[PDB]
Amino acid sequence: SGDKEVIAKTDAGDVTKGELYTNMKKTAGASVLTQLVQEKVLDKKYKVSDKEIDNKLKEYKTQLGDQYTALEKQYGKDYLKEQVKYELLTQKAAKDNIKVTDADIKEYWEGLKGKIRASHILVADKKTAEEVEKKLKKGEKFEDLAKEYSTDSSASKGGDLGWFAKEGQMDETFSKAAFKLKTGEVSDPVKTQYGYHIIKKTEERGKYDDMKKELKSEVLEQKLNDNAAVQEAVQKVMKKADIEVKDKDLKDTFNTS
Amino acid sequence: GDKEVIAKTDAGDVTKGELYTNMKKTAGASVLTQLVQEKVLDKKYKVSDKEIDNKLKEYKTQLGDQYTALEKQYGKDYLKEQVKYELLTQKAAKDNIKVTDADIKEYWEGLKGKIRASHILVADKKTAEEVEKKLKKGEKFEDLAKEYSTDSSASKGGDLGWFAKEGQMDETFSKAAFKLKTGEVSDPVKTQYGYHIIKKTEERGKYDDMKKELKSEVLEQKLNDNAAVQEAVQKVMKKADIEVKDKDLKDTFNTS
Repeated sequence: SGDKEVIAKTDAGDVTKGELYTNMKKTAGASVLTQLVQEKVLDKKYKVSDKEIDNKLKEYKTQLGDQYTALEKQYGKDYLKEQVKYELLTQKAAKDNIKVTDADIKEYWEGLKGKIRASHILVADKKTAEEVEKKLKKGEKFEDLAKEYSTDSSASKGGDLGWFAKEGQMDETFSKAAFKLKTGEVSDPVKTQYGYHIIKKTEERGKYDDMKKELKSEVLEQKLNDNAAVQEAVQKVMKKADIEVKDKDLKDTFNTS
Repeated sequence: GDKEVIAKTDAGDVTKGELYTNMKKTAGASVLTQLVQEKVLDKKYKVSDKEIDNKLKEYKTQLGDQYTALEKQYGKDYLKEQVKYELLTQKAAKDNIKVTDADIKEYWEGLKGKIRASHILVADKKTAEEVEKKLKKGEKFEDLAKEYSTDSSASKGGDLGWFAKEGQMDETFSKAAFKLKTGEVSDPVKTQYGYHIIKKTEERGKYDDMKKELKSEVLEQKLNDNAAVQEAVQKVMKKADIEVKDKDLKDTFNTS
């Protein structure tokens, strides 16, 4: 049969398709069956267009530059699209099925205490920083310049660092300087271990009820980057579907979760 | 054949062929690599059922109760098979890993300020005081470790190998431990794991006196590094003729 197809020839004996299939199944059968079934069920429920696919694909090339071409050559252009489509589907499933309570929001608000949000631009030389300082004053936007100049991972994100307190969660040279700032204010070059920083304090923390709706959006984005929370959501969709595994070895793949 | 239905769904079925295809993209290279290696190595090296059982027993103990779960999911035969594969990769790596003098001097430089110690761990302090009293009669520490110790180190005579002051087992343990001299054995140390009797076996001496002894230690270190093992295994693979006929998996052995 087709299982007799020789995958690899060796002087110590051949590896057949059947051998490959059997051992793959003990190893990866459950996880791949899971993905296959979920992308089928979700693709029928939620709808994802190539418009949507390319957008999250773009975010992936930037985050993963140069190494990208190796994956594109190794796996293929279509297979990557498929993986992206799967993520977008599981994301859509999670948005419809995840619910953040007000306990979660007030819980997020408290924990934002004594915290501030800020962006930064990381560079090597003090003259490079003054180059950027001048481009700012001329009117260029901070987010744009961070993408052009910043060495840090936040460079794609327009330099955003999210929330952080003064105590820890950062270098004391940076955070002291950041916390010294006023809201909306941009700093002068700040020398640190990593280099020179231009910091922009984005917002102070204050009040709940005023701040409620933005924090809800933040809580949700946070639950969307926890894959356990996503799969917890996706699995609800999978139960409501009638999945029947006919292969005994992989039964119970979806039965309980 | 490949049109066999693995899973039925309201959104369409998953076939064997589809499943075969999508596993191949994720896990094909890695599983093909093991299949080829277990064929080639089994042709060269031979593993006895006793060696397999010995490692099988060690895994039962290390994973108490968690073993019988894996035994249920996979089966005894598959487990022995994986154990046989491990033993094969070990034998090949033993023969092919080469420890350089740079490997050893870097290892020696890493023992700077470290100590070697054995311990006997027990649950209750009444048990600890029984062992202390037997020691003074002249009984061997390693023997008493084998008899009383609850820790996995009981088989090595209680040996914990080298460690720094940064509490690797426990900060209460390492503090009590560094307080000792070579040959000195301590009294019971209460911790989360139980009561410990610690005996410091070594200080870091000269490189020349330690050189030959350290070589075996370095090798044992590289045997617990899978990168070092697979690199050595691949030296054995060099002497064999692997020809992958599958288009998608052509570059599986063509390492950079």
